[PDB]
Amino acid sequence: DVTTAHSDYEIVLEGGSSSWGKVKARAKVNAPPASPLLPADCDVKLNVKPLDPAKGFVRISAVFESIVDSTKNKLTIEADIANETKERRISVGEGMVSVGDFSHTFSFEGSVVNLFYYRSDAVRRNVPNPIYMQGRQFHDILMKVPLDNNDLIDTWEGTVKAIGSTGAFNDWIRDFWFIGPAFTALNEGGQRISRIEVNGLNTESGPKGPVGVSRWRFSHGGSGMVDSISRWAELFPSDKLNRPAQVEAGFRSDSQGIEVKVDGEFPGVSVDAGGGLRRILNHPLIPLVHHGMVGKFNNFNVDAQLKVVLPKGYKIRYAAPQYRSQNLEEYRWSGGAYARWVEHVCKGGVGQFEILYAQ
Amino acid sequence: DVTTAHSDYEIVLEGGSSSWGKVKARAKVNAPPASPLLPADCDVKLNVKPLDPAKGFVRISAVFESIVDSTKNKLTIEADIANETKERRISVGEGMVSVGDFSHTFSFEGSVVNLFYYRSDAVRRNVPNPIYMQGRQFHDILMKVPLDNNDLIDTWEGTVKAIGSTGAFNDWIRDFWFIGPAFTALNEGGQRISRIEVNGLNTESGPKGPVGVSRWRFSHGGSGMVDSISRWAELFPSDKLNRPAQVEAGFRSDSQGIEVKVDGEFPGVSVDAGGGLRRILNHPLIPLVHHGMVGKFNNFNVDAQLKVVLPKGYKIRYAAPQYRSQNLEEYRWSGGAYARWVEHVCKGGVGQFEILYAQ
Amino acid sequence: DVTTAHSDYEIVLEGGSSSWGKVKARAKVNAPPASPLLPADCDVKLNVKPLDPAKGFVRISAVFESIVDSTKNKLTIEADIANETKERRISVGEGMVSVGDFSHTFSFEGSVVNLFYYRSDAVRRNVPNPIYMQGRQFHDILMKVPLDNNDLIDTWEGTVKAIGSTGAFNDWIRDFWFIGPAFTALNEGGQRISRIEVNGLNTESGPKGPVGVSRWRFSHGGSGMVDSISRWAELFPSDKLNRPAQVEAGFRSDSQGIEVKVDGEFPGVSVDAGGGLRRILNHPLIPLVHHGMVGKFNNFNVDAQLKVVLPKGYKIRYAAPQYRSQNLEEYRWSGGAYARWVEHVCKGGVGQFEILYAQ
Ligand code: BCL
Ligand code: BCL
Ligand code: BCL
Ligand code: BCL
Ligand code: BCL
Ligand code: BCL
Ligand SMILES: [Mg+2]
Repeated sequence: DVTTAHSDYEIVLEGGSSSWGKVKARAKVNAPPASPLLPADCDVKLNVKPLDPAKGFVRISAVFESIVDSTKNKLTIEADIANETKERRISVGEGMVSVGDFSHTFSFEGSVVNLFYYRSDAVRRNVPNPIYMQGRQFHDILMKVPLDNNDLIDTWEGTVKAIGSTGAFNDWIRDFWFIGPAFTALNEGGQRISRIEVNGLNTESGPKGPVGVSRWRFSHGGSGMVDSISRWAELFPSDKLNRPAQVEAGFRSDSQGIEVKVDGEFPGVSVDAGGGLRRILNHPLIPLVHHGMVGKFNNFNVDAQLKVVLPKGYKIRYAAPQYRSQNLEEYRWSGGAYARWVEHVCKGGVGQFEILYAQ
Repeated sequence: DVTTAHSDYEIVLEGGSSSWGKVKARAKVNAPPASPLLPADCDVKLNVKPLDPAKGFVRISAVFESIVDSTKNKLTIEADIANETKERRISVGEGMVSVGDFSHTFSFEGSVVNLFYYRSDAVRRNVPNPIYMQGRQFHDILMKVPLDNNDLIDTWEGTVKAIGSTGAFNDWIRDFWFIGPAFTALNEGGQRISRIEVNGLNTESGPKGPVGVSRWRFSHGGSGMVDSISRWAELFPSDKLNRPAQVEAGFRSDSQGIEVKVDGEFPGVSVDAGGGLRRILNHPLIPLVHHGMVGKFNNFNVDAQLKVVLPKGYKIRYAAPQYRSQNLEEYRWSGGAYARWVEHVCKGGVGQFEILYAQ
Repeated sequence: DVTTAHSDYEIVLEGGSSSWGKVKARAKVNAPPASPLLPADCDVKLNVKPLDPAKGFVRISAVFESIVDSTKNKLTIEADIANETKERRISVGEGMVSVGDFSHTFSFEGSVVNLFYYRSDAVRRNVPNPIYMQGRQFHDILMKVPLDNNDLIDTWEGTVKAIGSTGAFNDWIRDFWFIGPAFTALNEGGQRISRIEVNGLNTESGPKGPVGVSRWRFSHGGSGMVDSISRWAELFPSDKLNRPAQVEAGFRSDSQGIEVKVDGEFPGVSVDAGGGLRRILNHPLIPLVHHGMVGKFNNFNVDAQLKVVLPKGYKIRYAAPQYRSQNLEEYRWSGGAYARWVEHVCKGGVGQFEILYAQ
């Protein structure tokens, strides 16, 4: 037996200053996942449609479905979201969660204010492609859940009794919130979750059955690698959504290994690089930092290939690890310095791999 | 030179709902330990006897002996311990420490209260084999040490003067307490040690010589992987100790490598799995998480084998990584997906490897 | 393609209880750095001269020059520094920073008080070569920067407005201060940076242009591996600087790999070991702990050799990983247990490799 990682990644780019792209991925490794419960199979579906361009609103949906050991899980969430200002963004929404025989629903309203610690022009003009951006991000959340199970009233009253009876509740809550190795992953990425504030508890804010209502804030700090904070605008290109976008991702896994597929189509794949050039967006760092926590437990060979198809007439002007071949606007990366880049990022490395291209 | 890990693990299971088992292990790797002082040789002996079944009391002993670089160390501790309630457990005890020419003794009384943050029945019934359990655990400690060296009065007065003269003492103490990489290992496992409280300092609580007396509390939180908090009941099967149990473990190590042997016999090895099945208990996560911090520094081949001997007539119904062979109730795991599991766990992975069996 | 690490390290030792030595290193690996911006090329120059032996003063200089992606960076700092007491040390100094079209200058005065949490004699006498030393270190800093750009007045007023307007400023500042993975590296090494105090803000403390003036303190704790705290005296051998010392180090790097050279000459290389023996100083732990965070992302072979040249007549009495050869006072380590030690330390291991020698 030998442990090999087989992957194929594909990127097909829309033309113009359309930043749109199709992304496809297939991956196979015969190594165990680091889930203490297995088998672990999961499918995710994300869609997003322009709702009101002019007020900036987008309607986004997410369906998470999985089976763990044997337990069937489901979570959906659909929400309306828009930029109010450069740092203030707002949301109203709804969803449901389910695990085996249990389900509940929920609705919410939420604001999020993203603040960079500094905004120097001596930085702006001297660093062409900046990466690290330190900042802190402020969530303000109104959420409601119908209390229609009796598990829900039990957890409600357990919590209501926990608050007010403890006082280190907005501190210790993080122990519960960031379950398992999620806790550890906070510091791995230079991420800090502040203590919460509870600004109220209401019963019953909804005429149907009893409804449990939470008014709470938290804050999260990042030292620079946290894409949520560092890449606040970019990660939400409402402005480029001229039509509905979508991604389907899935994995199957067990003691024998991991299989994953990805298919999607969405803006943000390429960005203006300055100077008539464009690039594939900078690799977000959290995916690589957090997968790093699992990627080092078995030695593997890399059988990996990337294909990039540029729009018609476009040429690559520069590529970090260089490509192996080209055939009109199709470029392919395989072995050599690219296989070493793939080994590197799978294990936690964030070494830059850059592709700039122009007509 | 090539770096190989040679190991053999053996598990012989007592019948019935006896959860008792014999555990044996031998391990060899020709890679250096990550101790900044070497050679590093250590032997540990643990025993435990039923003292008063009816009041739940157990008498447990531990002897740690080591030699580091050249320094001879010894620590023993024997204590009486029992479950008072489901979360409150109590202890009274004594021991000694020694390093070269230095020794001191000590006696103690201690309570520990283990609290889960939540207890939902929607979880209980829908997840057959749950792993992550978030909680917090409260130590309340009366300890006494005879001040019979003058190193002991020096450390006493140094400490007495440190307290009261500092005020961030119950915070900074963690810097001293979790020496070296032990500090780091706290966050690795989703573990938090809260600040201490000091509830008094007494002289001299003992008629013989002067006696230094500390009344202090601390708290520790875990996000789910902390077996101490997550597996509170299980890790202390007083109820299954119908006779004295024991474990002898040892390692020899240096710049040339690591050798380890383990022999023991104790309850808790198998558990009822529900449905007439039993399993080997879930792998505790802290051993794997903390050994992970050292297991990634040299590449190695795996020459590893597990033998499980079931009681007479019992069959394995399921095994994660499957076994290679069987001969009556002896099952053996070697190479393939098992060697990959062993590589994985030695390096920090916690991928589930499950064995369920029944008559 | 195969990934190999090629290195050569050389140590030439001055005789007597001169602790002086020449250190040379060359390293090559064809693996990518974990910098999200590449190419990344950097040169560093450190010098140090006795200024006033009798008052213990040393004059030290540092020049950091780099190019990242395409951005040209420079930082120099020269300072006068001396031991006042065993734990209090003082500094006065100056420098400049520059990035592209931007530069500023600065002058400073600073004290640093290094405190060990404990000083037991039962430790001192029983552990011949102690490593872990827990402690905390207190910086007290007066710094001034001419406000001669308008980027500098902009950052000044932005900061002045940030202080006083926020209140969790001396907490959140760490998010900004420890940019990127630097934050994470704090906990990796058992290192804690406390909140700051701001003891004043002054304008304009300098007759020329406007001058921004900061009076601030911070504290840092280490659990034992932090060489700054654990090896406070040793890391600053002012007493052994009978002449000017120096080190030139440099690396070139990109998607293709990493190249590094080092040349220097300075005291502190060997230490009295007790018993007529001397050793190469204990490996500092932070270099190895922090490089560990990058060293595990690509598999590699080791083609490494260490040469040690002892002074004339000196013999090695003991070496951890043993040497392969000797020719008069030249000793060479290659392959076997040494290549495994090199793999180990490059990946984060701190396993002791010891060399003791005497006449
Ligand atoms: C995830 C890392 C950050 C974070 C990320 C930020 C960011 C960034 C945003 C929010 C915003 C939201 N966050 Mg938040 N926030 C986090 C912590 C949480 C927690 C929690 C209990 O821990 C809560 C309650 C909230 C909830 C809030 C809401 C008030 C708000 C809208 C959520 C939503 O519409 O769902 C989203 C629906 C999903 C479940 C999809 C999630 C999948 C994401 C993570 C992956 C994106 C896929 C991308 C790579 C592919 C795009 C293609 C698709 C076709 C679109 N956040 C952590 C600390 N938060 C949004 C906002 O500003 O609204 C005001 C927003 O832009
Ligand atoms: C280790 C991880 C947790 C923790 C684990 C918990 C748990 C769980 C328990 C205690 C309990 C105790 N803890 Mg505690 N507690 C920790 C921190 C410490 C520290 C410290 C200075 O940091 C202190 C003072 C205390 C001390 C206290 C005592 C008041 C009490 C009884 C100790 C004892 O009898 O020794 C024990 C004797 C030894 C030295 C043996 C230790 C070896 C252990 C760790 C390995 C078990 C071996 C097992 C795999 C094999 C079993 C076979 C044998 C034949 C039995 N804990 C950390 C944070 N603590 C017990 C209690 O509740 O009493 C009231 C208890 O069940
Ligand atoms: C680096 C890890 C520690 C730390 C290390 C300690 C130690 C130890 C010392 C100081 C001291 C100083 N620290 Mg400090 N301190 C740190 C955080 C910082 C920060 C910050 C903004 O984070 C600040 C403002 C300060 C600044 C201060 C100054 C007040 C003071 C003198 C600095 C100096 O002359 O530069 C130094 C010039 C350079 C830029 C060179 C730096 C390169 C170093 C790190 C490598 C040494 C090379 C060695 C291996 C080779 C020697 C050969 C040469 C020929 C000499 N420290 C962190 C937490 N600090 C000194 C003091 O006590 O003065 C009162 C001192 O001895
Ligand atoms: C509340 C969640 C936020 C969200 C938070 C984030 C965060 C965080 C990130 C992005 C990132 C991206 N987002 Mg966004 N962003 C939002 C939704 C917007 C909308 C929109 C108009 O609604 C669009 C089109 C996009 C699209 C963009 C892309 C520019 C970028 C993905 C680059 C890529 O090649 O992915 C490649 C596609 C894949 C390889 C993965 C596809 C797999 C699917 C399943 C994603 C699942 C994520 C998984 C880890 C689950 C986390 C969910 C939680 C558990 C709930 N975002 C919503 C509002 N987005 C990433 C980025 O690079 O930004 C700089 C990034 O880190
Ligand atoms: C105060 C310490 C606690 C203790 C705390 C813990 C903790 C924590 C754990 C256990 C675990 C176990 N404990 Mg207990 N538990 C206590 C004592 C009880 C008693 C008893 C009746 O006295 C018994 C019989 C057991 C036995 C049980 C087993 C169910 C389980 C081991 C499974 C195994 O296959 O190990 C296999 C045997 C080995 C592979 C190792 C044998 C090696 C010896 C030397 C153990 C040394 C540990 C080492 C890391 C040193 C730490 C000591 C500190 C530095 C002081 N415990 C005492 C009261 N126990 C583990 C578990 O899986 O629980 C879910 C676990 O994490
Ligand atoms: C303010 C900074 C401090 C400094 C802080 C430290 C720290 C911290 C350490 C040392 C270490 C050393 N210091 Mg000192 N020390 C100071 C300056 C003194 C002076 C002096 C008389 O001025 C001298 C001669 C020395 C020399 C000594 C040596 C005993 C020892 C290096 C052993 C070695 O073989 O290196 C081998 C040489 C190399 C392999 C590396 C040479 C490369 C150059 C470029 C160093 C760059 C470091 C790099 C990581 C950049 C960090 C700088 C910041 C970003 C600003 N120090 C100043 C006052 N020094 C190390 C040690 O082992 O101590 C126990 C150590 O960890
Ligand atoms: Mg880590």
